[PDB]
Amino acid sequence: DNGCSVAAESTNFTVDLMENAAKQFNNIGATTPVVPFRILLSPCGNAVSAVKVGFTGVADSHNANLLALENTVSAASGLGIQLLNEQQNQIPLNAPSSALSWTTLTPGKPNTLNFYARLMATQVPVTAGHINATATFTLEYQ
Amino acid sequence: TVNGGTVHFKGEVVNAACAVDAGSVDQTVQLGQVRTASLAQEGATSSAVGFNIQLNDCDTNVASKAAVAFLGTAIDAGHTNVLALQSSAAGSATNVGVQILDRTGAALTLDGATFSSETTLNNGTNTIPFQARYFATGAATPGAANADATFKVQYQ
Amino acid sequence: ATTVNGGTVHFKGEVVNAACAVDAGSVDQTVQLGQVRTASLAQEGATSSAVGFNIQLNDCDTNVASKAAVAFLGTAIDAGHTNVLALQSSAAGSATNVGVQILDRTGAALTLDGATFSSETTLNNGTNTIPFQARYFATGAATPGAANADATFKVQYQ
Amino acid sequence: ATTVNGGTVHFKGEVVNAACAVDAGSVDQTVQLGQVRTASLAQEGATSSAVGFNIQLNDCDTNVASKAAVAFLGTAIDAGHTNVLALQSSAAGSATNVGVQILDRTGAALTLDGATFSSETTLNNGTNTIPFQARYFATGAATPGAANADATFKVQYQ
Amino acid sequence: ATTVNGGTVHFKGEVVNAACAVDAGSVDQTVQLGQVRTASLAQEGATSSAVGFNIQLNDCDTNVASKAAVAFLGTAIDAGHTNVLALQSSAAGSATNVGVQILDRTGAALTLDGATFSSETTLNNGTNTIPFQARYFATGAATPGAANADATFKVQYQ
Amino acid sequence: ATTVNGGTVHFKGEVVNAACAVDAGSVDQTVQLGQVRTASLAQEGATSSAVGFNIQLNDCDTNVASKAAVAFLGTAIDAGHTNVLALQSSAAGSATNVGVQILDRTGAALTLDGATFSSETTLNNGTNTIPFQARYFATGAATPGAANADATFKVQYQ
Amino acid sequence: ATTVNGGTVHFKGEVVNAACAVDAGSVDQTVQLGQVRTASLAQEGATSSAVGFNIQLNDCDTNVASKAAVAFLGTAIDAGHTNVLALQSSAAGSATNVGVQILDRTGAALTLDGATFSSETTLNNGTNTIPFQARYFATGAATPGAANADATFKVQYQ
Repeated sequence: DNGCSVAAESTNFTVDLMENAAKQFNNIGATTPVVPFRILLSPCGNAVSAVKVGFTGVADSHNANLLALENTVSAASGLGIQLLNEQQNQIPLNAPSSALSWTTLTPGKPNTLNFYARLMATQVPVTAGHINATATFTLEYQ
Repeated sequence: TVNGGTVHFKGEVVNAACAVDAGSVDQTVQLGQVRTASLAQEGATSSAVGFNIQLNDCDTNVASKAAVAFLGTAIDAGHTNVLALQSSAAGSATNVGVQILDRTGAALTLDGATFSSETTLNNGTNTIPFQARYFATGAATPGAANADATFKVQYQ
Repeated sequence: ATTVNGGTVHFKGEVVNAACAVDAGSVDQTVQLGQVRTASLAQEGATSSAVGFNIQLNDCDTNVASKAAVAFLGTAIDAGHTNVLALQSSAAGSATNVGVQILDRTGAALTLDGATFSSETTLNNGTNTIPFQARYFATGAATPGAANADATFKVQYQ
Repeated sequence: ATTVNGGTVHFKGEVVNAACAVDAGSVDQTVQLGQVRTASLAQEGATSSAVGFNIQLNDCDTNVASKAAVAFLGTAIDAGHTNVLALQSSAAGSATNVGVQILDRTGAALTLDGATFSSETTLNNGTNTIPFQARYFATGAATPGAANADATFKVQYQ
Repeated sequence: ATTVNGGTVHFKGEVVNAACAVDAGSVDQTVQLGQVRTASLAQEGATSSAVGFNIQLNDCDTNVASKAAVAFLGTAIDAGHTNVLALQSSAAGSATNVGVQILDRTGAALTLDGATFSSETTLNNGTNTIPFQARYFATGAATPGAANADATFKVQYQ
Repeated sequence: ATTVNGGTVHFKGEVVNAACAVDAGSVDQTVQLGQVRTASLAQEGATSSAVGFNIQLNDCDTNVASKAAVAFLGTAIDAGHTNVLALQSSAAGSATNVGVQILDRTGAALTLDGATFSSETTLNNGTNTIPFQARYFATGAATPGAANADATFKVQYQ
Repeated sequence: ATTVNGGTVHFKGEVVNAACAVDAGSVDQTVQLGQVRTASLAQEGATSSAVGFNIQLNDCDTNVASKAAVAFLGTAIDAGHTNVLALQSSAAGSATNVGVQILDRTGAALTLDGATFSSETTLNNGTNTIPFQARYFATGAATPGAANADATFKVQYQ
C-alpha cells in the first residue's frame, strides 16, 4: 500500500494570511512573512515512500507562478499568493509533476507535510482590499 | 494524480501607517551563553540582550502610535510570558525559557494579543526596542537554548 | 594592468525635511562611561559621576525653527524608573541593580519614551552643539559586571 | 576538566596576485555620511557636502607597479545619471530623487560601471592611502527617507 | 486599529555548566583577514602577517576554575599540515596551496582537531579576554582566489 | 513642530568591586609609538626608544587597598620571547622580526601572561597615575612594515 | 588580592627603511585653522591668513641621506585647482567655494597628488623640523560653514 489518505481536517482548510501593510510592497517581488500550513496524510500503509504535493488553480496574469486573486469591487490588486515548501523553496503553480520535489514519509504513521504561503507584489503600488483565493492540491504517490 | 482537496486563502491588504524593515521581518538574536549557576532556581533570570524592530515610511497622519504583540509557545501553564525552547538532536536546556521584555522592562505575554507599550511615531524611520532574557522554571540543565516567536504590529 | 577584486563600501545616511541635520559623528556615537565601583552604587538612588557627550546639528536655519529639543527612547530598568536605561550587554556578566541615566543641559533626567523632549535650546545659523550627560543610577545594590546600554534619539524643531 | 562548546569563527580574506593588498579595514567599510536637509537638495544638480573616506593598500611594491587606480561598481540611479548611485530599495521608506556620488582625488565624479578607473595615484613601498569622497546628488527635488547605498570596487596596478 | 502581521524573531543561545560564559559577540564572530599577495606566499612554509581576534568570557567565577584554554576544530588542508585549515569552495574561484593557521597567546600554531587545547590563561572574576591570531600559511605556491574558512571552538576550564 | 529621527547612542562601561576605578580615557586608549628605523633594529635583542602611557585610577580608597599592580595579556611573538608582543594589523604589510615591548615603573619588561604583575605602586586617596612605557624589540634583522599591536590589562589591588 | 580587568591599549606604529623617522606627534596631528570671515574670501583667488604646522624627523643619519622633502595627498576641490584641498566634514553644513592650501618652506602651494614634492631641506644628525603653512583659498564667493579637511603626507630622502 503506497497510497495515503487525506484526513477530514486536510480535506478542506483555510489559510489565514491576516492583514498586510500596503507599504510593505515597495517594489515588484516584495514578499511578506511566511504563514505556515500543514496537510495531514492519514491513514498510510507500510509501502509508502515518497509524496510529491503539487498546487493547481488560476494563475496570475503578471506572474504565472503566483496564485491569482479574485477580481471584485473591493479586492487587492497587484499581488499573488506564492506557495513555498518546507525548506522555503518556491513551488510553482500548475507545475508538472516532474518539476516538483519528492517528500519523504514514514510508513504506518500519520504523516504531516508542512508548507508556507505568502504574498508577492506583481504591481506597484499594491491596492488595498481583501484576499480571497482557492487552490486545489494534488498528490503523486511513490 | 489524486484530486486531493481545496485550500482556501483569506486575508486583507490594509493601509498601515508603517512597514516593518526587511532586517526586522526576520532577525536572529544571539543571546550568547549562560551558566547554570545563574539559572539555579525558580524565577532566576539571566542578563538581557537587546533587539530592535525597525519601522519605515511611517506616517503620523494615519497613525501616531505603534505597539508590538508577540506570539510563541509557552513553556508551561502559568508561565505564559516564558517562551519554550526548541529541541536539538544533541540535547536542549531544560527548565529554561526565553523571556521577551518591553520598553518598560516588563515581560510580554506571548499570547499574540497582549500588545506592548505604545511608542509614539515620527515621520520616517522608527525603532521599537525590546530585550530578551533566560527565565528559569527550576534547576537549569546544559544544552542549546534556541527559540522562535512571531510578532504583529498594531498602529493606533 | 592587473585588475584585482578589491572590496566594498557601504554608505549610511538619511535625508530629512528639517531645519538642521544631525552630524555624521553624532548619528552613531559610543560614550565610554569608564568604570565605577560597587561602593559608589550601594543603595537606592545612588548616582555615579557623569560623562558628558553632545549632539551636533549642522546646516541649521533660524528662519525655519529657532529652538531644538531631543527625545530619547530606550528600555527602562523597570516600571518604577522610567528615566533609567537597562543594561543589555549579553546574557551573562551584566551588572545588576544599575542602569544608565541621561541628563539634559538642565541637569535633569530624561524619560526614555520618545515623547518627553528635553529643554529647548536656541539655535544659531550654522553648527549647534547640544550638551548631554550620562551617569550610572543604582536601583538597589549594584553588583560587578559589564554595564553597556543603547538608546535612540529624535530631534524636534520649533 | 570541564570542556564546553564555545562557538564559531569565520575568516574572510582573499589571495591576490598584484602589487599591493587591500587593508582588512578597507576591503569592507561602512562610511557614515550623516543627515542632510531637503532644502540643500531642492533642485536638479544640487549637491550636499562631501564626506571623505580612503582606501589603504599595504605591502606595496614599486618594482612591479608604481601607480594605482580604483573603479567602483554599483546600480546607477537612472540611465541619465550614470555617476550617481542608486539607494537601497530592499526596504520601504527610502529617499526619492536623490542618490550618492563618489568622487576621486581629482574632485570629479566617477562613473559606476566597474570599467572606468579613477585618477592614478603614485605608490611607494609600504603603506599607501588613496582618498575618495562621497556626497549626495539630487536628480530632481529630494524627499525625506533613508539614503543608504553600496558599491564594490576593483583596483588596477600599473 | 490596524493590526498588521510583522514577522518572526529567532533567539539563539546555550546554557552551559561552566565557570564562564562565552560572550554573545564571541560565540559567532567574523575575522576579516584582509588581502594577501601571491608573492608573499610563494613557497611551502611561507606565512603572511597575522590578524588578531579575541574570545571573551563573561561572568567568570575563579572559585570554580582558575584557568581557561580553547581547542579549535576544522578541516585540514592536507594530511601533512594538521595545524592549517582548508579554505571553503567558492563559485568565482578559491585560492589553492594556502590555508589559515590559528595561533594562541604563545605565538604557536594550534592543531585543529578539537582535542589539542591552547596554552592555559589565568582568569579573573568577571570579564576575561583570550587573544588569538589568524595567519595565512602557504602549503606550496599560492594561487589567486577567495580564501574563506570557518572553525568551531570549545573551551576547557581547569 | 517638525520631529525627525536623530540616531543612536551606545554607552559602555563596567561596575567593579575594587578599591579604584579605571579612567574613561584609560579603559580603551591608543599609544602612538611613532616610526622607527631598521638601522636601529638591525640585530636580535636591539631595542628602540620608549614612549610613555599612563593608566589613571579614580575614586581610590586607600582603606580598601594601598597598592596596585597591572598585568598585561596578549599574543607573544615566540616561545623564547614571552615578554615581546606580537604585531597584528592585517594579513599583509607588517614588520618582520620585531614586536612591541611593555615596561613597568621599574623599567623592566613585563611578561604578557595575565599573571606576572608589574611593580606595585602605593596608592593615595583620589586620582592615581601608573606610568608605563612601550618600545620596539627586534627578534632579528627587522624589515619594513606596519607595526600595530594590542593588549588588555588587569589591575590587582592589595 | 582583588583582581579586576582594566581595559585595552592599542599601539600604533611603523618600521621604515629610511634615514629619518617621523615623530610620534607628527605622524598624526590636528591643525586648528581658526575661523575666517566670508568677507575676506569674497571673490575667486582670495586667501586668508596662514597657520603653521611642523613635521619633526627623529634619528636622522646624514651618511644615508642629506636632504628631505614632503609630498601631500588629498582630494582636490576641483579639476581647475589641484593644489586646493577639498573640505570633508559631514554631509551637511560645510563651507562652499572654500578649500585649504598647504604651503611649503618657500611659501608656494603644493599640488595634492602624492608625487609633487616640496623644496628639499638640508638634514642634520638628530632632530630636524620641516615647517609648513596652511591657509584658506576661495574658489568663488565663500559661504558660512565648517571647513575641516584631511591630507596624508609622504617623506622622500636624498
